[PDB]
Amino acid sequence: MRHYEIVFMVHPDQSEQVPGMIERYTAAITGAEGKIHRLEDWGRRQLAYPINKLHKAHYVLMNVEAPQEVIDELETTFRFNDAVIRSMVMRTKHAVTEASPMVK
Amino acid sequence: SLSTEATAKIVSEFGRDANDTGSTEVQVALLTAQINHLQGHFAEHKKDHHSRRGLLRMVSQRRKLLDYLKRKDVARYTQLIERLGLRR
Amino acid sequence: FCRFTAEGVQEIDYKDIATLKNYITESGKIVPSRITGTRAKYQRQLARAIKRARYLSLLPYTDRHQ
Amino acid sequence: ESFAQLFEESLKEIETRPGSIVRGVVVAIDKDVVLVDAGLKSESAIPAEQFKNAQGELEIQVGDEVDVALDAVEDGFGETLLSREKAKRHEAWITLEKAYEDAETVTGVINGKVKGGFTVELNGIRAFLPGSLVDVRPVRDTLHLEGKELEFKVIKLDQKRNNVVVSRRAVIESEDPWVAIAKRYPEGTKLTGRVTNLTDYGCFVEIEEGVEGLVHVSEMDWTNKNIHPSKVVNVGDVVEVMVLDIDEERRRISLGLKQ
Amino acid sequence: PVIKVRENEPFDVALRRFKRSCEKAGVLAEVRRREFYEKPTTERKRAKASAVKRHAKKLARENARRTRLY
Amino acid sequence: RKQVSDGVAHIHASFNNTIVTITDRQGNALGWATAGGSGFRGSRKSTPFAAQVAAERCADAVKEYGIKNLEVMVKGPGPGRESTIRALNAAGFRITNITDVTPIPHNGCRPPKKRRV
RNA sequence: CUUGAGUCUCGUAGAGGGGGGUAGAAUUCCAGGUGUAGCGGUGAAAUGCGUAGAGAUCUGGAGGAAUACCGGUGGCGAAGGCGGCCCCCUGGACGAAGACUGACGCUCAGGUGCGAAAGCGUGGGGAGCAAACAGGAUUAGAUACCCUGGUAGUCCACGCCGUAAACGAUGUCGACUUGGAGGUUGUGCCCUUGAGGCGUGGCUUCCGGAGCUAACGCGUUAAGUCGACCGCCUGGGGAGUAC
Repeated sequence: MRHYEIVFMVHPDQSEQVPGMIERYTAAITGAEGKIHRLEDWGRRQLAYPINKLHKAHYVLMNVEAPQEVIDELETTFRFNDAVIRSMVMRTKHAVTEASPMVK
Repeated sequence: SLSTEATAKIVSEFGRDANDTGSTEVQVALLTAQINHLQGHFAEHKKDHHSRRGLLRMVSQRRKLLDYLKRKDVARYTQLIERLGLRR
Repeated sequence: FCRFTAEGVQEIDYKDIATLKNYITESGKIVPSRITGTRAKYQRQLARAIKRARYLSLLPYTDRHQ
Repeated sequence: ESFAQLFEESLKEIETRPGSIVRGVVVAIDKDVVLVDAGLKSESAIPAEQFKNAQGELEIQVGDEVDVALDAVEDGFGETLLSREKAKRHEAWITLEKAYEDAETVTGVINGKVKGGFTVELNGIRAFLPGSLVDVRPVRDTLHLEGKELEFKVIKLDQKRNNVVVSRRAVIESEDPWVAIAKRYPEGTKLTGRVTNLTDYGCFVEIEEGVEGLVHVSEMDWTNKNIHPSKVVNVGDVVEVMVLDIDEERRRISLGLKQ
Repeated sequence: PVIKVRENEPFDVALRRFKRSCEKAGVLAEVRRREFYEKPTTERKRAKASAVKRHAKKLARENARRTRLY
Repeated sequence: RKQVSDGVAHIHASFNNTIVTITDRQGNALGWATAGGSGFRGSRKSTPFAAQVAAERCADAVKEYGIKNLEVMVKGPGPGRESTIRALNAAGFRITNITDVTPIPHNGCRPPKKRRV
């Protein structure tokens, strides 16, 4: 429908919970016949500046071709979920399946 | 704007050839649909003045087209206005 | 002497942090298109990318802040 | 007729833009201005200093032929960029010749490293090379008789920015500038750079593959303020300069010359 | 303009470096600019005026240069 | 008083008056001095010399703490900026870092109106 | 009938508009730590804040407003105007080829809408700034300029107001007439042999030719050469006032 690109940052103490969260997110996307073109756990990462007093955080990239309702839902979930510190759902023109420059 | 598929559909229905697209009637239909679509938007967003300008322009264009149709060929115009449900 | 014209990139990536780092100051500021000689079209894109990065804590807003 | 059209495409065919075709005949000499005519719209105001060879006196009388250079047209009145750069292409060709047989042989004599590589001079010109290139091993030409005769065996060349470090003695043995701007960095790496334009606050020596250096007015000499850089150095000349400072961000490498 | 004195570096040199850094930053200038409120109009005017001046310097002067002084 | 080897010098350099404050690395102020305090008033205290002497005074004040290493944080625009740090150096601390810490907003609050003189 | 006008296809750049989120810097205040006599301010002072612990400095919190750098005689918009980042809704512009419609066009008195800032109404909000006001200076006086404070207001919602040097002091639309140097945004070909080479469109900054102009100047974005429609002027004041 519309090709979004999502990057969310999880609190580093909840790093072991991340995979489950990712799975959940994927599931929702799948539900509305939404494809998920790339998905990249960047892992624990040093922040350029300390958001909410903490210096590292766990970054997950995820590209999705989904309807906007589901995106909205995801956003809502993120906002209420306290594990995820920041998110940045961000539209894109194409599917962009090729890997990110920091993974490579 | 009007989605491509929708536009195509509109063209097919009103246009005689379906490849035509520029038929007066077809154009009018296209305009009308757009106007209808924008009504919903403008109910929500009453202060969106700039956008409303475009809508107004479109309406004017439609009116002009209708007028043109009327002088040329009355029956067709009548048919069109029955189809679309334009009071005038 | 623009890099992005020669590379022929379609869009500048906020994730490509290293690249960004060449166009950012020691103090964190985005470097002018006079100095870098970046093309105008690309420059804006680059700036946007940098901003995005800053939001994601990939790049810093400034050297001092903590 | 089409005689002229054909003559035009003929004359297009029998010239090219760079200093390649040795065509300008020296048609007036006066100190300090040489002048040629390579089939261009006007005659060059040549310096005398693009034409004296290795000890200071002139070498070419009337009728003699060197190509110059091009791609720059009309600053008001006149035609060229200097033929001496011409010469650089010839030097490049000889350096390239190495590739064929994997060994360019001339003479290279390198006494010392301004910036970590002995300086080698070939014919009139002198070039700077990275520190390893001067010696094959750890021999070091400091114990060799000063300004000794070998050749140059190439160690390293930078391929964009022109720095070539060459192999003295041991005959038996046989975007782009700004990401990795850490090569000439570390505090004081001396460079050989041609100055370009002196902007009454500066001199703008800039050689190392698409960068910009200043050497502004404060150093330049051992007088501060009364100096006026046009009096004190040159126009278009390869000099002693080193970095003293790099910002890889606001591309201002701030070189010096008082060293 | 964060700086660290290198091992066996003179004080004066360090100071100079710091100064240079500051200059590069344009921190002082920035401060000066934000001392008082500039009306938008005024800001616009300065920018355009400055631009005009620059243009004048570039072209008219160049034209003058073509002709010799004595 | 507990002696401390390393600390910070905060140099608040205004247009009218320089204030030097030596503190520990954590934030807790050890001593301070000012150009206004050093026996300079109006025209005099808005000068580099004044700033320097303030700095000197400050240094003197934190003698008992036994401070060898010192990082400097320079704030605001003023004469007392280079001079002050020089003075500090003279007074005989190993100057470790020289930081600028001027508060630059990213266009935030409206400044006061421009003076008509 | 297709050259004007419009429709369709694919892209393009954009501070165009409306709505909802969020980020970081800085100011202010609150609470607490450290610390000690000044701070602040000016031409110079004083009022003012300070030993009831200010200023400085560090930690934590609150809240509002605006978005450094990018940033440009850059961009978009009918004009007014529009500037962090993200999403949702949405208007226009331009190019590339085709395909279609077939004069459907231009202008417009009345009419209708949009229309900076200040201002008004009701309800919120209120950090900073600041008409009014107060004090301190300056001064012959100082109902000002400068300083210290400071309330409407600025901010948001929904209404009204309908004006500005609302300016390019230049109505809109179309056609035609030598050139140069740029900027920006497409697009066709070319060995992109390289940041290039040769074109071709849109918008745009400066200089200047003919011509025009009282001169200043304008000059393919005309103030030139013409056509279509509208608006407006008829000495200064009285007056854009009175009724």
